[PDB]
Amino acid sequence: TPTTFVHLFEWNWQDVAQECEQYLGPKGYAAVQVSPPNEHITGSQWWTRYQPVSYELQSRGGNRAQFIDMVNRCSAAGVDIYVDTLINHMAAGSGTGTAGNSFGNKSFPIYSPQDFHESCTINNSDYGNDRYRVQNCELVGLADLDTASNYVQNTIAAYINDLQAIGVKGFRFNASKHVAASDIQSLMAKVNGSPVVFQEVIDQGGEAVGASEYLSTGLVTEFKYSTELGNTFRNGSLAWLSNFGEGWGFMPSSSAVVFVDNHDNQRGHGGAGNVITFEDGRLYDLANVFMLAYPYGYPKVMSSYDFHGDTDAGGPNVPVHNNGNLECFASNWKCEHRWSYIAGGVDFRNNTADNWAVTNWWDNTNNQISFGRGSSGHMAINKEDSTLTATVQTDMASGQYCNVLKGELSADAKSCSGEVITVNSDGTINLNIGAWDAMAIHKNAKLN
Ligand SMILES: C[C@H]1O[C@H](O[C@H]2[C@H](O)[C@@H](O)[C@@H](O[C@H]3[C@H](O)[C@@H](O)[C@H](O)O[C@@H]3CO)O[C@@H]2CO)[C@H](O)[C@@H](O)[C@@H]1N[C@H]1C=C(CO)[C@@H](O)[C@H](O)[C@H]1O
Ligand SMILES: [Ca+2]
Ligand SMILES: [Cl-]
Repeated sequence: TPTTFVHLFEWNWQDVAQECEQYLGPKGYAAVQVSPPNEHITGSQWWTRYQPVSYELQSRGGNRAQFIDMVNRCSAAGVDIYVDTLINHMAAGSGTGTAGNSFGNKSFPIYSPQDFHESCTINNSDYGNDRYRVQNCELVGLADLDTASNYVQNTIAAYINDLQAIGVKGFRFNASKHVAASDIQSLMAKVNGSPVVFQEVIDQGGEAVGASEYLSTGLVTEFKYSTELGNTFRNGSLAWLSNFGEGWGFMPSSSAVVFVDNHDNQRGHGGAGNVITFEDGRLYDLANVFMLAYPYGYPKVMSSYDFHGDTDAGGPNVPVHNNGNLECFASNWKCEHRWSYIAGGVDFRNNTADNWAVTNWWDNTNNQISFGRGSSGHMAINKEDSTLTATVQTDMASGQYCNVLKGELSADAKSCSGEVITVNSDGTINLNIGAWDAMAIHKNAKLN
């Protein structure tokens, strides 16, 4: 069962199409979030994608034909496409777009100055006490669309419906806290069918606008998850995670989209240094293992590029699939979705989807934890400086299983490529996990 999606940040359409066929489909990823495919301002910075000029599908990722090719190929491989949709604003200032269209003074190919709110600036203090300014003023000078206007709603809905017609299955509504939830309710009434929609709402608490206001229009990004997980893995105790989720004050599990990090917070935009990213190596593997094994929310794995400290920089000048070479793991594309522990965690989640409970939780009161998903699977993380050798109880059938974080079961089910884990006749496992390592086993990776 598909349970996890991935964000292939700044990947062009040809690269995404091949990745769906060679990796994502076979490994079981449910979908892919792509960078904004609509016309945007020229420039090499990654953020140019968030300044639209029109809704024509001509962007840094490729042209319309290439985009369509990608949706078809991915769809054939069993992988959905989620489009990052800009519903709050248009580009700032004046210039030219990726399809040749020029714009200026709040005048675009599809919008006139009267289709925007009167200009004003959102100040940092407005988030805590002025809901009106947060939703009607400009975010960093971006022209603010009059989202209450029937013309504007019809225009955005037509783009969304056009994308569904092509075959797109879902949408990420970017900068949603800056649009009144009621404006989104009206917009959705114009959208055909019921696609998967997740709204980017950054709410850490104490804001004039809350994430709970968006629960009725689709899923919502739970940013507290990313910050609390990072804070616990770096400065707290893993034993504290025994009741992670609604117990910590997060939104309902069935409404939340979660992640260890995202494209914004891994570079400072809306997230502090406690956020864990690819730069943290093994800490990142372990954080992902917990997230994928834990039954809270709909997770999305991050897929980045080494930005070399430059937070405005765009991606590598070389494709991922470069003439038979995979430009992964080095100083170009990081390809975290291909990392053994992460891919292994996705497999665990997919195979324990018939039991969403946390059973037999165990911890050493600090950084050693273990828990199961009933008879469907069991896992353990060791973040202490010495070997975890405790005997833990599971609800699994006795036998030998592959630690899917380090390998996989052969086609004939007679061998594993990584270490074997034994479940004794009484259901117990005598653990043997080194410092900063983990293990996960499930009922569909049992040796014959
Ligand atoms: C016009 C504006 O362009 C750039 O701003 C970027 C952000 O740096 C980038 O993070 C991204 O913003 C997203 C944000 O991270 C996310 O939380 C939110 O939900 O969605 C945002 C995208 O919609 O994209 C924007 C837009 O490209 C520059 O970094 C900014 O400096 C720049 N502001 C300029 C321009 C003007 C007016 O001409 C001044 O008012 C402004 O002070 C100046 O700095
Ligand atoms: Ca707005
Ligand atoms: Cl997000």
